[PDB]
Amino acid sequence: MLTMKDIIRDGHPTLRQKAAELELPLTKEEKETLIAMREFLVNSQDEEIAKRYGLRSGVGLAAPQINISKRMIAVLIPDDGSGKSYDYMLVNPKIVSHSVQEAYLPTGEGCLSVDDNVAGLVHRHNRITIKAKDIEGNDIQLRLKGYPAIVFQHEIDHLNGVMFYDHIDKDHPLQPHTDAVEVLE
Ligand SMILES: CC(C)(C)[C@H](NC(=O)Nc1cc(F)cc(F)c1)C(=O)N(CC(=O)NO)CC1CCCC1
Ligand SMILES: [Zn+2]
Repeated sequence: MLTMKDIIRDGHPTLRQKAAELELPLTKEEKETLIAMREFLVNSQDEEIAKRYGLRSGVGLAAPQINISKRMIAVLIPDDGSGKSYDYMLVNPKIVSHSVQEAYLPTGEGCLSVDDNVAGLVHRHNRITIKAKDIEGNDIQLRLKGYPAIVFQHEIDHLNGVMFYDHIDKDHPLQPHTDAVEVLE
């Protein structure tokens, strides 16, 4: 069972490396890791389990965050009230196209690997198309917009050694870009 102790902290060199492509099929150990990454997210969203093991409520996790430099991610976003929810374990995900229009969370972002809040807007693409493999090596193509697009971009960034605060404007951290969509949390 993964917990907060498995999550490495900002400053750990693995978080700044470029994660390696997975060869398909995955090994059993790689499947188990990816399943446990999702299970961490499932556990973190269960009120009682999260309380018992001191878990922060997570919507995404990238393998580098548990010190595994491999291009795998898990995303678990519960129903936003519209019936849309996102439960994906992705292997070698890649943004193949995106909107020019940007989007941002109004209060900025945070990260399982970052202890202290960092104020400032993180502009990402409002719309993205991702190609990836699933855990069994089958093909997945996702068309994403708004909040889930932001989450997936955040996770893919981890695979390239990019941290959310890298995107914050030092002088004008709270100024939205022209025509950027404010995305409701
Ligand atoms: C850093 C943390 C606060 C744990 C964040 N969770 C989060 O925002 N959860 C959340 C918010 C809600 F409004 C309702 C709800 F059910 C859960 C998160 O998991 N991540 C994932 C991460 O660390 N990926 O590497 C950070 C998010 C900030 C923007 C996208 C991902
Ligand atoms: Zn993160």
